[PDB]
Amino acid sequence: NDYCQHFVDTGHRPQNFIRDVRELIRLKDELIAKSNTPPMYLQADIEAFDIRELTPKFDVILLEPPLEEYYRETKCWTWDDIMKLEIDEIAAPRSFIFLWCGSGEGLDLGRVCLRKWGYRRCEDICWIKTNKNNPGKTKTLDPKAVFQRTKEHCLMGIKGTANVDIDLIITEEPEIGNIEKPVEIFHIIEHFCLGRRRLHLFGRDSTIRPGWLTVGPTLTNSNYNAETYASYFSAPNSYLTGCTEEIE
Amino acid sequence: LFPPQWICCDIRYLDVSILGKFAVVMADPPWDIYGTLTDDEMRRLNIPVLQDDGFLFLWVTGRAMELGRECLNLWGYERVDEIIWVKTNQLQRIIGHWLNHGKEHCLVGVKGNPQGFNQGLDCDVIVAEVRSTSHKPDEIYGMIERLSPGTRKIELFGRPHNVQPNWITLGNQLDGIHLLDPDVVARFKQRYPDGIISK
Ligand SMILES: CC1(C)CCN(Cc2ccc(NCC3(O)CCN(c4cc(NCc5ccccc5)ncn4)CC3)cn2)CC1
Repeated sequence: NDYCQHFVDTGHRPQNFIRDVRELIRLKDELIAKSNTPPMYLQADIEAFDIRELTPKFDVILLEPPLEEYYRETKCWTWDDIMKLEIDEIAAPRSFIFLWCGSGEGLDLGRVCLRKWGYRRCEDICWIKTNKNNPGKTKTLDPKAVFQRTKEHCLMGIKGTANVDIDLIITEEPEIGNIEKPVEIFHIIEHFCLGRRRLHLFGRDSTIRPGWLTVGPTLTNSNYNAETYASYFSAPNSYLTGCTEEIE
Repeated sequence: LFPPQWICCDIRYLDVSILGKFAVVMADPPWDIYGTLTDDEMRRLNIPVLQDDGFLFLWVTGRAMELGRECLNLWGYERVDEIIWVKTNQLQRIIGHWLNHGKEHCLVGVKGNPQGFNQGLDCDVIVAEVRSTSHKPDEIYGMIERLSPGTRKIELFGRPHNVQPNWITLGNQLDGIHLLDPDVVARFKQRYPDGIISK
């Protein structure tokens, strides 16, 4: 079966036909839940905001700038803006980054960004969108596109010195104007057990999550306090992965 | 000449100027990440003479995700798409020190201003069964044929199973030289009158 030919024939994307899309080890999810800090969040206009106000330095940064391409039929950030963020100024010397790059020029400029901030790309996580509910909805293509674009990439980067998860996320394509990314990206990130200082830049009220500091222009409320936040990670809690028992 | 054609050769040393121009180039290089090519060898490949206007398909893995983008730009292409092949077994279930890998990547570059291609007929995800080791999915040839039907194509680092109609395949494990296009045959004998490919 050639699912590419079938897509040409019917408009059903090939990913519509991936299935499941005998062991469990989710004492880790429970350990992550026990270690998680209270959710913290700050309304802040990131273009106008000195990023260095965010302390201490972060172990994980999830960066989700609102690209124009997300608003097909709908303040966007360009890769010019994104590349000028001072992300190295707030990343811990050993730390990870997860950058949603879309499906166009971001696959290149997002790599420039990672290198500019001092990361090496170590994984390429593809969000593959099915159209099971809408086989008959043609895509309005980017002028440079050769193919219909049915996925987004979230690049993972590491700086400083497998497991359970795969480098694919498969969900149905969201409704028009819905910019949200699959929450499964948080599970992948948290399953790495990378440390407990987790920052989500350009998050929203709808993405606030225990174990995370969310910073973004559209948040309606803030509870961020730098001294309070730093106190979650002061001794004896400095080095924890977020995947180990709390210390008595 | 439409039927499959191929040249057993060392792609580092063949004079590709004898092959003419192609609507599509595809390469699945043995990146230095077996009989591989160093990064400098890849950069030096004479890809620019192969096309005036058209597309290049470049398979990449690991750090070749970045090196392949470097080569693509060095040879004069802009990357305008990225196909991923989700690897399945026969029952459509999915088969790198941080995540298990469910896919392979193929960069799509453009050179010049291609005219008369059928852009947007296929989508950028392939779902297909793994065959042998390092064997790319045959679905890519059908996607390329629908994109650019009837045109001349060239594959670099192909194996015998890769030979296809409308394609000229190059690789050092191919069986001899099999050329049917009269223009290529003429230029090949002029350039290689004794049938040997050396420096
Ligand atoms: C889609 C994927 C899963 C497919 C696999 N890819 C990685 C990959 C690509 C290719 C191969 N193998 C195929 C070849 O064997 C073909 C012929 N071939 C050469 C080489 C040469 N010059 C150098 C040279 C010559 C002699 C001695 C030393 C160096 N010139 C001409 N043909 C070497 C490669 C295996 N894996 C991942 C994605």
